[PDB]
Amino acid sequence: STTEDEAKKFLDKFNSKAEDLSYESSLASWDYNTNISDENVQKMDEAGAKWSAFYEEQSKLAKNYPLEEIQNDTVKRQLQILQQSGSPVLSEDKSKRLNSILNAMSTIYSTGKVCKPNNPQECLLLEPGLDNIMGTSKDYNERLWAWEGWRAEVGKQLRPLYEEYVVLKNEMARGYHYEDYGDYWRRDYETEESSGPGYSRDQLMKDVDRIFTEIKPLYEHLHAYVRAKLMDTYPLHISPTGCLPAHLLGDMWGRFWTNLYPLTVPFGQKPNIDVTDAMLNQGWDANRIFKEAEKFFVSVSLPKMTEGFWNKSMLTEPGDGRKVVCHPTAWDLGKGDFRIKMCTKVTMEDFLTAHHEMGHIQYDMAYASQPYLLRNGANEGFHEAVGEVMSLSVATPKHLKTMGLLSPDFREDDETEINFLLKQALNIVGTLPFTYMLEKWRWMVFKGEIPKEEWMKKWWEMKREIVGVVEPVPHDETYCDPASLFHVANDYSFIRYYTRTIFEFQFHEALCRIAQHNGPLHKCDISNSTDAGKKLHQMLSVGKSQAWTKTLEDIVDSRNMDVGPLLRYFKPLYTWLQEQNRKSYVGWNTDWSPYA
Ligand SMILES: *[C@@H]1O[C@H](CO)[C@@H](O[C@@H]2O[C@H](CO)[C@@H](O)[C@H](O)[C@H]2NC(C)=O)[C@H](O)[C@H]1NC(C)=O
Ligand SMILES: *[C@@H]1O[C@H](CO)[C@@H](O)[C@H](O)[C@H]1NC(C)=O
Ligand SMILES: *[C@@H]1O[C@H](CO)[C@@H](O)[C@H](O)[C@H]1NC(C)=O
Ligand SMILES: *[C@@H]1O[C@H](CO)[C@@H](O)[C@H](O)[C@H]1NC(C)=O
Ligand SMILES: [Zn+2]
Repeated sequence: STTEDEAKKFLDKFNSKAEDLSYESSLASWDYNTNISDENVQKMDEAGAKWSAFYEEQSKLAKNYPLEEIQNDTVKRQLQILQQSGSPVLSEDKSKRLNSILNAMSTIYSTGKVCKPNNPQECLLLEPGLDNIMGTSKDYNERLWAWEGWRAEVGKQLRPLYEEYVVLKNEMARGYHYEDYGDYWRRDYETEESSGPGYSRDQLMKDVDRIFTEIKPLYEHLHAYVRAKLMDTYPLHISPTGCLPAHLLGDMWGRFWTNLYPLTVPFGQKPNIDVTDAMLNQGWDANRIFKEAEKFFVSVSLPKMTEGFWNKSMLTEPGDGRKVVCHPTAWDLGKGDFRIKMCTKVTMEDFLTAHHEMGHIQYDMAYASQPYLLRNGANEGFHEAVGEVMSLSVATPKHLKTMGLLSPDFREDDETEINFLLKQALNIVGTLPFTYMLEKWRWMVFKGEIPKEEWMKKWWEMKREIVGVVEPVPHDETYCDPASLFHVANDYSFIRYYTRTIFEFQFHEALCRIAQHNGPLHKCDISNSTDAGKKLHQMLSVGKSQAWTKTLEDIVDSRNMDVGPLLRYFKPLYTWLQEQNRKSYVGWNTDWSPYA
C-alpha cells in the first residue's frame, strides 16, 4: 500500500495509545497538584517519564515517514507537530549538560534572595517579599536597592549558565535543520499548508515590527502621560524629556504598569467600580460565582458545564486535610474531563478570573473531537485571547447592573470611562513594547548578531529605543539581567503574550460587529446574543486542524495580524491623552541617563 494509509494507521494506533497515556498522566498531575505528598510526586514522575518515552518512540517511528508524498492536510499537520520533540537529536553528554544547566537555572531562580546591607541574615526572597516591595513601595532608594540586588544575584550567576544554554540550544536547532532557536520558537506560527497566503517564520517578525510601529504613537502618548504623572512624586529622579527608570515601572522587570495606577489615576476623587462589597452583602460564594459565569456563557449559546466538572474540580480550598499551592489553571484531563483548580475568593478579580478559566474550559471543550495532536489552539496566542475577551465583556458596568451586582443609580460619566481606559492601558499597552523588545533581543542573540562581549551592550540599547526606559545603574558584561525573568530562564517563549493582545481585541470588536453593538467599544456586551455565539463556537471548534490565518479570517474577516481594533478601542483614551499632553513633550531621549 501507499505511505498515506500506513501513516494513517500509525497515527490511529498512536492516538489510541496516547489517549490513555495522557489520561493517566493528567490524573497523576492532578492528584499531585491537589494532594501534595511524597508518593504523589514519584507517581507523577513515573507517569511523565512513561509519557516522554512513548512520545520519543512515536517520534522515532514517525520520522521515517515522508511528508512530500502525502497530500492530505490533517495527517500532514499531525506528523509535522509529532516530529518536533527536541530531545533525541544529540548525544548523552550534551543532553545531560543541558538538563543540568536548566535545573540549576530553575533552582537559582526559585531560591534566589536579596540580603539587605549590614544584615547578612535578614535576606528576603522574591515571592512574595520582593514582589510586594516593587508593587507597593513608592520609594526610590528601596526599589533601586532591590533591583540591583536581584540583578547581581540572578544575572551574575546565570550569565555562564545562559551562555552554555544558548550554545546548546543553537546547536540543537542546527541539528534539527533549523536556523537558530528563534526559528524553533517561531515554527509555531508557520503554516505551510494553506493554498495561497501561506504564513512563514520570517513574515512574523515583519508583522510584529509593523504592529509595533503602528502602536508607537499611542504607547508614546501613554509613556509621556505616565512620566508627567510620576514627575510629581519624583522631582529630581525623572527628567521630562528623557527615559524612565526601570525600577519604577510597578514591578521588578517592568512587565506591567498596573501598580502605577494610584499614582497615575486620571480622577482620584471618583472611586473605581467595586463588586466584592455587594457580593459580601448579598451572601455570595464560589458556587454562586461559577453559576453566574455558566449562565453568562450559556446566554451566548455556548454549552453548559458537565456534572464531572462540578464534582471533580477544586473550586474551593479544602483545608484541614491537605496542603496545596493553588493557582488558577483550567486543566483538561482528557476523555471528556475538564476541571478548574483555583482558590477563588469572594472578590471582583476572582470574579473575572473565574470567567477567564471558564472561557479556557469552553475553548478546550470546543476541540474535544479533534485528534490529540490537534487538541490545542492554532497558535500560542488564542487561548489567552479567548480567556480575556470574556473578562472584557463581563467587566462592563452593564453586565454588573442587569445581573444584580451594581446599583442602577450609578451614573456613567466620562470620568469613570477615562479611568477604566487608563487602568486597561496600564496592563495591556504597557507590556507590548517590553514583550517585543525581549523577544527581539532573544531572537538576535539566538541568530548570533549580538556577540557575547556585547550582549548587555545591546540589552540596554533597545530598552531606550523600543520601550524607552533607561537603567538606573550601569551594568557590565557580567550581568545577565534578561534572565532575571521567570519566562526567560525557564525554556518558555514570550511572544505568546504579544500576539494575544492583537488576537484579543480583534475578536471582541468582531463579536461586537455581530451583536449589533452601538456606541463606544469599551461598553460592549456579548451576552444575550446567539448570532455572535455561533460564530465564536465555530471559530473555537476548529482547534489546530486549520491554519491560524484561516481561523482568524473566519472570525474578523482578516487573514493577517492587525492592531486596528486596539486603536479603535483606545481612541477615547488616545484623544484624552492627546488633549492632556498639550503642555508636555511626547517622546524620550535615548542619550539621557540618570547617573550622568
Ligand atoms: C438577558 O436577557 C434576560 C431576559 O431578557 C435578562 O433577564 C432579566 O432580568 C430582569 C432584571 O434585570 C428580570 O426582571 C427578568 O426576570 C430577567 N429575565 C429572565 C428570563 O431571567 C438578563 O438580565 C439579560 N442579561 C444581560 C447580561 O443583560
Ligand atoms: C492525599 O494523600 C494522603 C497521603 O499521601 C492520603 O492519605 C489521602 O487519602 C489523599 N487524599 C485523597 C483525597 O486522595
Ligand atoms: C484526510 O483524512 C481525514 C481522516 O483521516 C479525512 O476525513 C479527510 O477526508 C482526508 N482528506 C482528504 C483530502 O483526503
Ligand atoms: C460527588 O462525588 C461524591 C464522591 O466523591 C459522591 O459521594 C457524591 O454523591 C457526588 N455528588 C453528586 C451530585 O453526584
Ligand atoms: Zn488563561
